[PDB]
Amino acid sequence: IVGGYTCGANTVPYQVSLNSGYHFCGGSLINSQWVVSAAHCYKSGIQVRLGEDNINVVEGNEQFISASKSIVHPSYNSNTLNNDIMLIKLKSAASLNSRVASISLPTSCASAGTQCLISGWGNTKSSGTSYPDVLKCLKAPILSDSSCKSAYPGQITSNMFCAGYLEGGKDSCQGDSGGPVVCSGKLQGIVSWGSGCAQKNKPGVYTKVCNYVSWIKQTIASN
Amino acid sequence: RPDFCLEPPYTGPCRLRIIRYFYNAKAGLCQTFVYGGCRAKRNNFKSAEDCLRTCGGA
Repeated sequence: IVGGYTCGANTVPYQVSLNSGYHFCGGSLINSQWVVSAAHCYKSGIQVRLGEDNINVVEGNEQFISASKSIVHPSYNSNTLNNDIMLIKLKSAASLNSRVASISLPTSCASAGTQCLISGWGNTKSSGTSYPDVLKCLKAPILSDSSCKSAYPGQITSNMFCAGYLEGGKDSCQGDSGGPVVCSGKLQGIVSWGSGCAQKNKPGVYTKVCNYVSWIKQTIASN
Repeated sequence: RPDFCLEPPYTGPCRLRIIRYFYNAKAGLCQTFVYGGCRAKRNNFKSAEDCLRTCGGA
């Protein structure tokens, strides 16, 4: 997260970290045994880390639970990045509420201008490289599909949306992928891609969750 | 060595943080860099060994 701020202690209980030896992607807990992340975050042997603002602490307040199933959307396209969403089932149920609570899925899509909260342990520098020890937060508005497509001609599908500021300075970055974009207490986005980080006229692109609610529910019910 | 070995490391548009290797032609050594997760170029390897076997030879 570039141009963000240290989230309040346990203010983002639904935020999780996908681990493969170290933190590589973020994720959102949607219930006791299911996590939603980006499809490009798929790797074998993923372990999910929950309930801990500090990404390095071991034996703190965190919980490490192995992924028992990692289901990437069946139409994920690694070239166009369309349908960039994945579901991960935890081997065992996690303890909820305190520092680990699920985020509700949307009942309807958000609108441009709607202010949302984006979080992650990604890079905090747009040009350099500085990864934080604690979870970072950022308030960013959803941008009009019109300005999104103008920013990335021929790259935005109906399953994506832009959020952030065209002036640059504030945006998600490498290390934030799979992370949540919460608007009015609802998970509307998943950190996906962008041209660089926090660059002018190059806002962040996010997976449009409201388009996969049915897929998420049915997948969870069948597995 | 293949010409793609002379290209600078490409992080890409995606936003995950995974370590990969690339041949740094200027240093003549394979080194690590942060790959973003998608649209990788050929100078991107999962181990120093593979990077060296592919890009090490003159």
